Amino acid sequence: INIRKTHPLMKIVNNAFIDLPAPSNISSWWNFGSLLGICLILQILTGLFLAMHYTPDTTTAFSSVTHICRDVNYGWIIRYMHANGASMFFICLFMHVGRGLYYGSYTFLETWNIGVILLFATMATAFMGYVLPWGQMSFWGATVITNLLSAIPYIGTNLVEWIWGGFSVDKATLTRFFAFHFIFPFIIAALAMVHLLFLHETGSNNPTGIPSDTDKIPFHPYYTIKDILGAILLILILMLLVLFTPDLLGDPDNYTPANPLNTPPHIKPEWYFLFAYAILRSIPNKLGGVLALVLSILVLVIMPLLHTSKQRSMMFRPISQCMFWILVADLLTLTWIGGQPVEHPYIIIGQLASIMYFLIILVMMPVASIIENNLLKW
Amino acid sequence: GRQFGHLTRVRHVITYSLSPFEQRAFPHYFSKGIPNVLRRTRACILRVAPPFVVFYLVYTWGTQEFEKSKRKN
Amino acid sequence: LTARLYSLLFRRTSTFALTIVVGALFFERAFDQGADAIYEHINEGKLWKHIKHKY
Amino acid sequence: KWLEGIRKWYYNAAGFNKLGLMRDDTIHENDDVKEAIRRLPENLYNDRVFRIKRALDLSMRQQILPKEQWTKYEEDKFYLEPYLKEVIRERKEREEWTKK
Amino acid sequence: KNLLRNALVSHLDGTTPVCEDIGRSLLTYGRRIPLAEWESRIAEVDARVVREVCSKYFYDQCPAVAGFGPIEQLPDYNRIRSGMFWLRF
Ligand code: HEM
Ligand code: HEM
Repeated sequence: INIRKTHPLMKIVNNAFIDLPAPSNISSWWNFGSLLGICLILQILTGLFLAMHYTPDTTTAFSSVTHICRDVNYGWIIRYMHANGASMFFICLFMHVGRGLYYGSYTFLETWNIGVILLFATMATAFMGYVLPWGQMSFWGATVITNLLSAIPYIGTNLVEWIWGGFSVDKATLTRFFAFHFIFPFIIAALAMVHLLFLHETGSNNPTGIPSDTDKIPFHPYYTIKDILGAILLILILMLLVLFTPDLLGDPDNYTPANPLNTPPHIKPEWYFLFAYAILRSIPNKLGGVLALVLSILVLVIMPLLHTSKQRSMMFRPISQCMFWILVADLLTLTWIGGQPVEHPYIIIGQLASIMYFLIILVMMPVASIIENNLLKW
Repeated sequence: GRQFGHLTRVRHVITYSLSPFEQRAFPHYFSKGIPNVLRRTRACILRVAPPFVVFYLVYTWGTQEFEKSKRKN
Repeated sequence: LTARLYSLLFRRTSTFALTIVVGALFFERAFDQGADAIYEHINEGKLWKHIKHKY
Repeated sequence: KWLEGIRKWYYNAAGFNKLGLMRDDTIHENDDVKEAIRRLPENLYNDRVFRIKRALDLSMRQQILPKEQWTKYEEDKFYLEPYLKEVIRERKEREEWTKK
Repeated sequence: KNLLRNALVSHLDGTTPVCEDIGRSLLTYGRRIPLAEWESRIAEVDARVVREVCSKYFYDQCPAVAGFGPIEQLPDYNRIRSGMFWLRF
């Protein structure tokens, strides 16, 4: 008959990419999955070229990055693609999660949990990458987050002595970070395949939340050409960002050699960790702060178990919709408070914003949910 | 999850569709699409604004408070 | 007039791919010269070919 | 009471009246609601799937039906409530027989 | 060509189908075609005319589809179109 239905590989490709019944409803908010996948393999490619021109010796790491950006041909476009492709990678990650929450697709248990494990892996991978250039900000942020791992009594002290390689961030810490940054995106790719497997086993979602089992359409050539359109859009965004002002996001302070004595006063990591960093310093405890960081991502774990609305979506519950956009503005509030150092107005509104983060996602979604349950004669 | 065919049981439906070549790409694009996107704008921005305008005002107010701490000293 | 071009170079997909490759190198030539003329026009003066010609 | 006005304004601005969806149309489906959808007469099932298929088309093109075809709060035809009641009462019966 | 010969001959059986063919020929064609003219136009086509006519009428056109019944597993219309022309698949 055909190769496609009798060959053991094209059975899998036919059941993943071609005869996949897609819902005929999804807007551009659903494009971020394929964009995350393409950004992932593009990060693999640019990082692999970086790996062909890199020498992880701490005395010569800074000079090695310099020689990449100067004398290796096109090493500057490869490095800038890798860094700001990581930036757009986390942008598409946040739009993917915001899609999967606001359009109510978090009724699925296991795909959501696999996504959260993916979140852990990508956050650690991006931090190891950000440590790798061995600049000032890299070195001191590495020391900060290593000490936050040391915050646990009785369980983690030898764990941090173990990941030190010695007294502090020595050269051995740098080679450990190079190896884990250099392997962990493949674990990310495998868990992304399992993410995709549970989704293609259960089925997709749609904007309304109504099960779309009456209007399935094939995946090709509708969403293939749609995601290629999304790819060209993402490529023009990333190439504008790396060909007009490539220092639009990255730190100016991270371009010095790692002076191991300074700690310049405007210390912060890159913007994507800063709201996760903002929950820390706006809570007056060491151990309470590091546990609150961990409980932030564990709140992202918990959230399917607090759904008590008898709808699937938030397209039709406008009060819960207002509360969710309040949570959006609170996220970008925490981002900007992470973007500024500790001052007294910033202390006030930082405690304000972090308490409002936890109180909205832990508590306010079931309250507005039971309001919407009662309010429609149910 | 699986392929087509074994999903639902629907009688009583007749669907009309036209070839893509016979139809134009943009039949009345700007003359309809701009009232459509203004309508989608009008149907959402009162649900969108009361987080963001409050965020911008709190941003300017905390900005003024920090600056005012750095105006006298 | 579009139908005559469809009749010529859009039917057999092998010759179709070959002629859009021919047009692709055509576009390479025209596009590099267009980019060079435009970028030199917006940077008349402060480019090394001018100063090197004066050296 | 004014709370009737609350519910009336809310149904007026709650989205699914504009697409032509009644109260029984945006239900989340655990296994109880799947039992309830199975336990239905044929023509009402057909009206439900035709409203759903039109709603999927409208939410695809992001186009909304005219004022003549919205459903008003005066005419909220709800039919899925007794079957949902019976399945919930049977699940509570099974819970009682396991915790008896 | 052989099936066309034998089927047209057995189509010209009896008197009622033949005279039906007579009436339908004298309306449209203006005439009744002799069977020798049929056989001559049969022999006046080899594989070249066949592949030219299939090039004109089948190859990369815009069909019309009528589906009736359990037709959910029918592919959508763009699958029919992107299967209508070969890039040798
Ligand atoms: C497995 C393929 C990858 C390899 C081989 C790789 C390799 C490298 C290398 C050698 C560096 C140091 C060069 C530099 O810092 O400019 C680096 C930096 C970095 N990588 Fe990767 N990387 C890979 C994938 C990723 C992925 C998937 C991400 C996450 C999106 C990522 C995020 C980063 C970040 C944030 C930096 C820091 C950029 C900087 O601070 O200069 N990398 N990577
Ligand atoms: C590691 C990065 C990730 C990648 C590469 C990824 C990839 C994908 C892909 C390819 C899809 C299928 C296409 C689509 O979006 O419909 C998908 C769907 C989905 N992902 Fe992810 N994902 C990632 C992270 C996450 C995270 C962190 C979550 C949240 C826990 C998540 C939750 C979902 C959900 C709920 C869907 C289904 C949504 C629907 O039915 O429309 N993903 N993902």
